[PDB]
Amino acid sequence: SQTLRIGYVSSLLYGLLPEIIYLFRQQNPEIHIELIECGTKDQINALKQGKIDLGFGRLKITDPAIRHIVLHKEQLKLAIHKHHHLNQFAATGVHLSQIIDEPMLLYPVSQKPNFATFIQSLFTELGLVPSKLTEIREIQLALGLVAAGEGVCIVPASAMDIGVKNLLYIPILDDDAYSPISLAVRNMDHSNYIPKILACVQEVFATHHIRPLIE
Amino acid sequence: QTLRIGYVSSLLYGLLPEIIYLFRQQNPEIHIELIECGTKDQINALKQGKIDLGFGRLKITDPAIRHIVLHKEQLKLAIHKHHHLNQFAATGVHLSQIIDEPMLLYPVSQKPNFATFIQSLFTELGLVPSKLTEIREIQLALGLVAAGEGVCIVPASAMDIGVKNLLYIPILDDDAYSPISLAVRNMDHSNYIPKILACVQEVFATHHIRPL
Ligand SMILES: O=C(O)/C=C\C=C/C(=O)O
Ligand SMILES: O=C(O)/C=C\C=C/C(=O)O
Repeated sequence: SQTLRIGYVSSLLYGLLPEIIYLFRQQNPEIHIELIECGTKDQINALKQGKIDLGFGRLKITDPAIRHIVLHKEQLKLAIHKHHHLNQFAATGVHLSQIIDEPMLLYPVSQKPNFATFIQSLFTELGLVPSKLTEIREIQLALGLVAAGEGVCIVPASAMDIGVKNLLYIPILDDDAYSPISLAVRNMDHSNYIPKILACVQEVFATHHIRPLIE
Repeated sequence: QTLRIGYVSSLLYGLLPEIIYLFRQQNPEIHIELIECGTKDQINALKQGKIDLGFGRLKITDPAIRHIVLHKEQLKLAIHKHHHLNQFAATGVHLSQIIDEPMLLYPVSQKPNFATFIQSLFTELGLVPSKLTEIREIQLALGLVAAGEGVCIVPASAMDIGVKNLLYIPILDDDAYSPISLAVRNMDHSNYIPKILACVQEVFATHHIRPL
């Protein structure tokens, strides 16, 4: 009997992660499981300290003690209210240099590096300096607020299915406009539950026909 | 004016944002701040003037606070799509029949909260659940359900929270509803109160009627 403790960023609950856990549970019934919400940075510390054994996240934080496997690179979308003047680019899509002056929401509020600093790093890379930014606690608030008419917000593709009403998700046409889904584990951790969970990720992935091999 | 509004996270998946968006269009001169805040914590925030309106799912009585029930919303049992209760997707189930199901409550917050509300529904019917687990908040509860860790009673609007591979079984008991109430300072007669209720109506009536 092993209690495997898994860290996750919230937006992954709307993708394939729950299936992967479900699959893992059915295949490994003796291994009990706990899920904890925490940012990618906090997972490094959680992992290092042994608070969690696996970390599913959105950022590659390089570190001696941490082995980091990129699972899938997911396109980014700009979330808007359905009446916002960027409607017209629903089909074609937008470059980030076209919305530098738009009131924008970043998320989450957390110890850096965040998904917030990930986006700001994308702006820097693309020579862009956003004039109107606001930080919001977590993703569902951000989207709620976009629906409430408080600006636009860059999110990953799988945020589309979240359930907040009256939104549109404009494609982002930039080359670097992708958010990597990754699994962080302890470099020294040689437990069998690591390759097992990786087997599940691949099994689910293959069923959904998104199957380049990981690693 | 700077109007400050308290809300619970699940409401963001329903009509509330439309209500805010509408109010914001009709009253452009009024600035708005939205703050996450449990229904219990709303009582104290109102008293302090920390917030002006509270949007919650419980009717916590208090001399200082007026509860305006906006909508009584049906509760549903969230289950994994292969869970043995999927037989009852059409017919629905009773709370007396799920007392022994591994159950997830939420959130983890100062009580009374939605967790104590759900617990009181069983207590009210003389039922005592054999396996309960408190979970931080709704998204995780449903994620866990899809992960195969149990069942979770949730309001109807939770159906649209797009956690994959779930079914939402009707709950047949008469008491099995969650009231969505507006909490305000008792004697507060600001004109944003009637205005916000007007916006609630307009959004409600648009959806009670439309779309085709
Ligand atoms: O995906 C989300 O919903 C939130 C945060 C993601 C990464 C981070 O904070 O490092
Ligand atoms: O609605 C939710 O998502 C959670 C809690 C609601 C009310 C409360 O805790 O008082």
